[PDB]
Amino acid sequence: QTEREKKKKILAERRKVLAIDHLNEDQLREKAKELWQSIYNLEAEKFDLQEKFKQQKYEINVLRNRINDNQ
Amino acid sequence: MDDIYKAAVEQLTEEQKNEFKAAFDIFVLGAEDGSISTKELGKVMRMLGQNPTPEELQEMIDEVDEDGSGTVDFDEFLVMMVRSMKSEEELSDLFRMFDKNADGYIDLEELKIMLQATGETITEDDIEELMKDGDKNNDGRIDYDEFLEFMKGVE
Amino acid sequence: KISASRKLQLKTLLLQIAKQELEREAEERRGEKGRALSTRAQPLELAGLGFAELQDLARQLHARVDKVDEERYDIEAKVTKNITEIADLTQKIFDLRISADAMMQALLGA
Ligand SMILES: [Ca+2]
Ligand SMILES: [Ca+2]
Ligand SMILES: [Ca+2]
Repeated sequence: QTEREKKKKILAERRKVLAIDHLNEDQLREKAKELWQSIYNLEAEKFDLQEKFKQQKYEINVLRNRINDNQ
Repeated sequence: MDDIYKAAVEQLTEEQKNEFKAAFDIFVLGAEDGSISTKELGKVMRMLGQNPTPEELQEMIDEVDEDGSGTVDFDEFLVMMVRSMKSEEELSDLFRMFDKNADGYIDLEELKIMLQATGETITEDDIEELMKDGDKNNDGRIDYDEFLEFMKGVE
Repeated sequence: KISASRKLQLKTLLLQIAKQELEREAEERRGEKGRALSTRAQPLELAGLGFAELQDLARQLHARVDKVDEERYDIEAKVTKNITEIADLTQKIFDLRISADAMMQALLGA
């Protein structure tokens, strides 16, 4: 590493110690459930965006045909 | 579009073809040849609201005058009466459902799969002419634009 | 060959199964979503984990939220450039292209 990599690696570790390091086993069980539901929500929103991407290419391809066919 | 109207008259119960015949023979009182000129039609137009010019009145006639008389008879009157009584966002999604191979077009056998999954006993002439009416450029397939003009008037 | 009253009979039945295969494709995607989210967002196994592995899992989840969030942003941005060009194509293809009751109640009435 160097220093702007050092700075990135250190500040990201500081992000965990600020939100996790002052918690006990029960206070931090709740933190894990809370952090997991955020993952479930962002993975869902990604899947919804993944399927829209599979569809926009079909719409783009048919628009590619209609321009190809109407000139 | 057009043959959605012609199809609508053939489905008119004789209850409705007695309504229209009764009204049509009211229309053509005073007319000598028993048909609707602009004299006859302008009467019923002032009877409800407006007063068009004797060429706006000859544009409603020539829109359904298929025998070239300048007048409307009863069989043409029925076409006049069904005209007087989905979207591109809906149709685009359903277009994708015909296009199973997802190439952007609806070829013959993709129609037949759809037709043969409809519950009816699909005859060849059914396939033969739904392909004939839908596809207008004759490249053996229904593209997007042709599919829109092919479902125009289908609820 | 066949009556014009038949050709509209068959079209009404095409837009009835193409509307049934349109919403069968829907709940074939909700099942696909739930399945795919049990593989990615595996439910947690929090019973038995001591403080060390509790606080280690909570940290690896803290770093995955930030990773998943931009895995999403990079697909969120692809569909944002696809929207912009869908409007580009959908446009550049456009740049190339009486009353029943009011009349039956006038002459009749009931
Ligand atoms: Ca006539
Ligand atoms: Ca096809
Ligand atoms: Ca075609």
